[PDB]
Amino acid sequence: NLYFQGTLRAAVFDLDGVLALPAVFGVLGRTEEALALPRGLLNDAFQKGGPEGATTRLMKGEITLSQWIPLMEENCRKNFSIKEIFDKAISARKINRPMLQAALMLRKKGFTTAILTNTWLDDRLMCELKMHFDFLIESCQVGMVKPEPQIYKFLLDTLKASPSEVVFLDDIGANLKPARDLGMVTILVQDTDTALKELEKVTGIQLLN
Ligand SMILES: O=C(O)c1cccc(-c2nc(-c3ccc(Cl)c(Cl)c3)c(-c3ccccc3)o2)c1
Ligand SMILES: [Mg+2]
Repeated sequence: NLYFQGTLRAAVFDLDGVLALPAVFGVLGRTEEALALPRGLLNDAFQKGGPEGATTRLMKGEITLSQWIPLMEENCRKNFSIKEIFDKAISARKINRPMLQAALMLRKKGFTTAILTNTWLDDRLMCELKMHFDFLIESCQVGMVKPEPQIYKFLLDTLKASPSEVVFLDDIGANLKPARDLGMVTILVQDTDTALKELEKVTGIQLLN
């Protein structure tokens, strides 16, 4: 193909909500329910400030987990423990086995695979995943966060791939928008079985049955 490579050759997976469960937003919704807080209250506090908010600064590696905790508690006030809510949920994270198996099968079939995720520095599971993927890109290690355009350029430069050769799976639609704009294939992971059927369709690799 002189001009354009439309056959997929790389598969990029988000971590929380895709390769590992649960994602934080569900965590917070179920916490609102359990504590009888107004719905969306914790998820609003979590995202307060947008690109300048405490959570983006944590994902970018600008601040550490210990610095973030009292900022999140302040956002909540703007008697539960943020430290406990997050430590309990993070301790209970589990690999999404059907998703991991699909990633391994794509790699066996010659795909370059990568993890691209927003994550945090804990100043107080990844080793396993690392050996089974070609690349691991963590927001707080590179100093960039999804959905900033930059980190998608970094991903493509790391893969040495054009956007049309890449399929990207994420639980968050905002994170797929820049990839879809660049011409990547995108899959929104709301339910793992539907996402795998869609991944089978676009790659032509059997992943189900
Ligand atoms: O989907 C995204 O792009 C996204 C964006 C911003 C934050 C996060 C985010 N996820 C987590 C997270 C992942 C798994 C678990 Cl089980 C939990 Cl409890 C949290 C934390 C996070 C934020 C502050 C402290 C620790 C983690 O931050 C994820
Ligand atoms: Mg996610």
